[PDB]
Amino acid sequence: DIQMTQSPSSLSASVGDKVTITCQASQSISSWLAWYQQKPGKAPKPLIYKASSLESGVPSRFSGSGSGTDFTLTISSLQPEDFATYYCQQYNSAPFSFGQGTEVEIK
Amino acid sequence: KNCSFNMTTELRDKRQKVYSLFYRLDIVPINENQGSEYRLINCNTSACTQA
Amino acid sequence: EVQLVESGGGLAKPGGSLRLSCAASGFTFSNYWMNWVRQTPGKGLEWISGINSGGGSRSYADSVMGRFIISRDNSKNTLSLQMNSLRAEDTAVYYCAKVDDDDYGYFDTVPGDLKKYYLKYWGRGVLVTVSS
Ligand SMILES: *[C@@H]1O[C@H](CO)[C@@H](O[C@@H]2O[C@H](CO)[C@@H](O[C@@H]3O[C@H](CO[C@H]4O[C@H](CO[C@H]5O[C@H](CO)[C@@H](O)[C@H](O)[C@@H]5O)[C@@H](O)[C@H](O[C@H]5O[C@H](CO)[C@@H](O)[C@H](O)[C@@H]5O)[C@@H]4O)[C@@H](O)[C@H](O[C@H]4O[C@H](CO)[C@@H](O)[C@H](O)[C@@H]4O[C@H]4O[C@H](CO)[C@@H](O)[C@H](O)[C@@H]4O)[C@@H]3O)[C@H](O)[C@H]2NC(C)=O)[C@H](O)[C@H]1NC(C)=O
Ligand SMILES: *[C@@H]1O[C@H](CO)[C@@H](O[C@@H]2O[C@H](CO)[C@@H](O)[C@H](O)[C@H]2NC(C)=O)[C@H](O)[C@H]1NC(C)=O
Repeated sequence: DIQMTQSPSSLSASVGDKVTITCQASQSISSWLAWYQQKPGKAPKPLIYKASSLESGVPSRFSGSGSGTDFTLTISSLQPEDFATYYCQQYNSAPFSFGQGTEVEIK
Repeated sequence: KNCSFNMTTELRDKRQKVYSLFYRLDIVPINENQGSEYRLINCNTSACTQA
Repeated sequence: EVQLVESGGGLAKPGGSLRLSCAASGFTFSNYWMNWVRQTPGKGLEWISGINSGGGSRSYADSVMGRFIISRDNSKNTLSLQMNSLRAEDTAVYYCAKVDDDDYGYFDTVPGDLKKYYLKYWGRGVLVTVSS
């Protein structure tokens, strides 16, 4: 069935540096794709519900875009409290496949 | 009473779920055992015409 | 605010049976779909089951089709997932999640179908493992 592809697998960062996680899709999904992050020992939380729409409560800093198979996330690491996995999950399909996850941390 | 119920639409092959407030005097229970499953009072005698 | 928690998980044996439970509060449980997902150690997440607001049209993944049975009780405002013939590979922190938008609106046959959803609120997952 439909499966997602997320990259980069892992990368280093700092405070202020802009990192962008992007994930590909085997089949066209238009714009039905949400992004998530999960701290160690905490349950996953939503940040972006649509391919280019922000989630209520999250700071206006976060962003990201894409359509069809391609999609990307926009980060500026203006904070030290965003260092944890960033999952890419698609919907509008029976399995609702998740991404392999990407870890980001300070050098 | 904040009632919810299924309803039809222009597309005969599709339905929709809606909700709306109704006065208690315009609603009567169906079985008097579940609390829910309310019915419009006039439903078992005639179909009212919307003004 | 919305409060969601699940319990019932724990140590079980392969090929046996187990039952998971998930309680909801702070919102109309009878107007929101519920999905079950697992977080196995190391690799990413994975969706395994889903149920509608009415408790029917239960959906499952190919990896748990015929073994895991989902169920909910709108009267008690709780959700459950029966486990049958579980194996060692089925170890994970099963998370209880709720959809974003309610089932109100147009639909084909199931009240909440025809609308797209995403896991917005997540409960405090419970770990389940089995070993000899
Ligand atoms: C708009 O339209 C849509 C579509 O028409 C409407 O959706 C539907 O709305 C109705 C009415 O609300 C819902 O009905 C209710 O469904 C639940 C759940 O039913 C599922 O689970 C049943 C339990 O399964 C057992 O077995 C499995 C393993 O097989 C176990 O895992 C479980 O744990 C259970 O042990 C299952 O029996 C149902 O399927 C079977 O039965 C149906 C007929 O009932 C058959 O068609 C199926 O083929 C199959 O044989 C189904 O899978 C039911 O639990 C509800 O009944 C309970 O509640 C009633 C109200 O109190 C009560 O009268 C019943 O006796 C029964 O009682 C149990 O639950 C009560 C409440 O918790 C307890 O108090 C009581 O003690 C007891 O425990 C009821 O049938 C539909 O599910 C829903 N969706 C669909 C897809 O139809 C929508 O409502 C409409 N909207 C509006 C606003 O009008
Ligand atoms: C239609 O429904 C109404 C409301 O249930 C019925 O009238 C009531 O029936 C109950 C039966 O126990 C009486 O106690 C009430 O006094 C009746 N009236 C009211 C105002 O509630 C009615 O009989 C039903 N059928 C018809 C043909 O009208």
